[PDB]
Amino acid sequence: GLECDGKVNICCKKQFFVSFKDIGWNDWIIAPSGYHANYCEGECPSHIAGTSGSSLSFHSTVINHYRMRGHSPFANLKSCCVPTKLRPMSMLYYDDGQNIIKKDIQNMIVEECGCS
Amino acid sequence: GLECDGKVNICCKKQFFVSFKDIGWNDWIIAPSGYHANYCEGECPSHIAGTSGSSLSFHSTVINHYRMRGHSPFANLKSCCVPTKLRPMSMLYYDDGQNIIKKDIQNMIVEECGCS
Amino acid sequence: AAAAAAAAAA
Amino acid sequence: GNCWLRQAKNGRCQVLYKTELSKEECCSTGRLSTSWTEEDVNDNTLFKWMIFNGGAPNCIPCKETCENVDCGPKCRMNKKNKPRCVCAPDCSNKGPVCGLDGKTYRNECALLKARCKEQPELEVQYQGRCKKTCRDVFCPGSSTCVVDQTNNAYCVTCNRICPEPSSEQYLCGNDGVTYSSACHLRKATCLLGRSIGLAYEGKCIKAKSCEDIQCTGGKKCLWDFKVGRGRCSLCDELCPDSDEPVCASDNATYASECAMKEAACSSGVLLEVKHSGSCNSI
Amino acid sequence: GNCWLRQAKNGRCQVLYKTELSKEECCSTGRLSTSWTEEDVNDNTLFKWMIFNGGAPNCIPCKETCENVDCGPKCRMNKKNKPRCVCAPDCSNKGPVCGLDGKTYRNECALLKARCKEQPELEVQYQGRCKKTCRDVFCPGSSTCVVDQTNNAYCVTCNRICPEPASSEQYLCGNDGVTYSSACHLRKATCLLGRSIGLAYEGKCIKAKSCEDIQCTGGKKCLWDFKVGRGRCSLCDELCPDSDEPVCASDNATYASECAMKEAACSSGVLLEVKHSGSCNSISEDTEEEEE
Repeated sequence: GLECDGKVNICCKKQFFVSFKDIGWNDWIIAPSGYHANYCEGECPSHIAGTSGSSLSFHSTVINHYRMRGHSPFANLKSCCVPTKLRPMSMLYYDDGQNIIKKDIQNMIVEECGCS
Repeated sequence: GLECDGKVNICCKKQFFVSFKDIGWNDWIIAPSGYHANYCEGECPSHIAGTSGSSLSFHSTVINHYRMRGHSPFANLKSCCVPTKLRPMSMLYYDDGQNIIKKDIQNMIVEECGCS
Repeated sequence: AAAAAAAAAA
Repeated sequence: GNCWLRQAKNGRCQVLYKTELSKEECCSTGRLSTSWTEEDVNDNTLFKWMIFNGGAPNCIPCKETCENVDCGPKCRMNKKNKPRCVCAPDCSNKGPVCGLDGKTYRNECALLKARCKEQPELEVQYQGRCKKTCRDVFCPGSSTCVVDQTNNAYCVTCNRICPEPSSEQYLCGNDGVTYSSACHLRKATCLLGRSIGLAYEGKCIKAKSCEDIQCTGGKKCLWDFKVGRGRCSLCDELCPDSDEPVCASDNATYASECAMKEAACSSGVLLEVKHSGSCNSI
Repeated sequence: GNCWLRQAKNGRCQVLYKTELSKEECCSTGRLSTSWTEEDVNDNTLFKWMIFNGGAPNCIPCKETCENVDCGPKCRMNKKNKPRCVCAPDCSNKGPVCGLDGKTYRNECALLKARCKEQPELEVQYQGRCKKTCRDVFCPGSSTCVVDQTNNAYCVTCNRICPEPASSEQYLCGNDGVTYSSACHLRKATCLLGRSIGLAYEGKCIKAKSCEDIQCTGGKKCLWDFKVGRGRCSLCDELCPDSDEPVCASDNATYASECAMKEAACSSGVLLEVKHSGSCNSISEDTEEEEE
């Protein structure tokens, strides 16, 4: 997990508020209006990608340990910083029938980011 | 959940196998001696976003209609394909105390990849 | 009394 | 030495990001939970540790006192003085209110205490214990009440930004009423403030039976002698297997939605959910 | 003209592909799960279909019958005549087995079957019910026997090429009381005693009368054991957050919560291990079986 506060420069999760207006689901979403979905961003370097704490850690480690010695289709696929935990969000909309439905969309937002 | 059975270029789980052997973890892991870890490779086009039967769709999708409509920032950030659900596997090796211990490396072998 | 417009699912 | 951001449940430093880095160096900042490694060992002794232990052994907790600590709304120490910044909702400025989640709260700080923990998308919605019927509600200034599928009250800003187009921007209200535009329905729905229903596609006609009623999307019309109208539903959906048992309009009990889709579908007619659980007179 | 990958448990089609493709050209392959949709829009509705729906409606499964289909290693028909791939490993060649995973299995076929159902790794490690200790267990080939923390014994292999280093200080001290040429040297001989001889301390093995006579690197704490009259260094800081209950004291005195059992030991610079779980009182016999 993380908190993208301060001059942090790693896979931290930067808070981010998305407006359904700004994307145009304005109309088919009832509320809630907008909301924070944030995301993952930061350099995914060395002695730190397996230290992430994230799910994707150990594996990521057992991977780099390859491109470290530029091996197979690997030396040229960079560990990019992604999401590794997302809780769902309950909202309100018109199903395909135009009725009014409250459901909780899964992994609609990001709890933790990780290196990969 | 998407095994790269061929003809494929979009994000699939290219499953393959590592041996602690060539890695040198060889030296403190009694058994096994390498295990099938899967990686993934594959492009991340927009059609295939909402689509992707995985978690990162909604978010990935919602992030899309940014660099989608050429919205400012993200740009720089490229959307990747990564492992989205991983399982753990039991391990047997020495510790610092140099004793033999049976563990399960929680969260070790990837088996569902996904675009981001 | 009231009503109850049909539904999608649950 | 080395610098970390989190101490695990069990101790052990985790989340390293500055190696080769003395303590008072990595300890100066006010962002708490920041702990310390005292030893340099960049080799995978480090990797090792995440396995052998929650992580890095001989962790060092920067503050054990809300000294120069920092945290968006405040600090409190307690227990094994493990100062954890928590929730300073800041009160003053009345009510026993409802929640945008649907859940009720004895009051607002009540809620502000919660919006602190997990959902910052957690709103208010309106004053007063939460309701399952538009019976009530002033709705903050300008925000029509409406009701969920579970038959529950919510307040909202109807969106009035979208009238006219189109070949068939043009659809049929489950209340009759030919609406001109998909979003237009949404509008009168909202204005009415309750699910109306897309009876089906295209302009409405008086017919007396489903045959007559076309239907694309491969949906399958069904009728309802209630108001006497047709309905272009979707029956291509299955389930044979969460769950729930309900009892329906006609005077019967069932299983899931799943349960009586083809109830209506496979058979004839449209049905509505009398209520959840069973209902009967012995 | 709309071709899909997987068929929801709900039925809705899911996981896309290409488009403007007919049923037949799409369903031209031998793949099991592949399905197709005649309807089409080109976005959203699709996606939208993720929200409200499981997947997509009107989802005609390419292959409704184990016919003309194909899998890795068989096809069988699910209750609902639902064609699915299944395990088949040839059988007909022994007794119930303790898999590498360290779980006892019904038989080889049972596990081979569960092999391709999940863990393409997993394979018989030795025959019989995963057994408690190397007493009466038969390892295959060069594979020797060993034990863990818990005990449940295993069959694995020990490397013999143990190249010795050149340096006055890359040595280690046996918990047994011997000094060892290196790690691999220790590691190695650990394997052969078939048991964990723990690490005592980094020094060449010296016979101090007491802890202060022991240096103690990595910043661990010494703890003496009067049972063998040698001390050793275990780290602490290992913090018991949350809860735990079991465990019975080795100092003839009931204990509660394992992590704790250590506490005292560390706090008391004296050793402590574990007898019969939960809580105890009496004895049983002196000495142990061994480990840290």
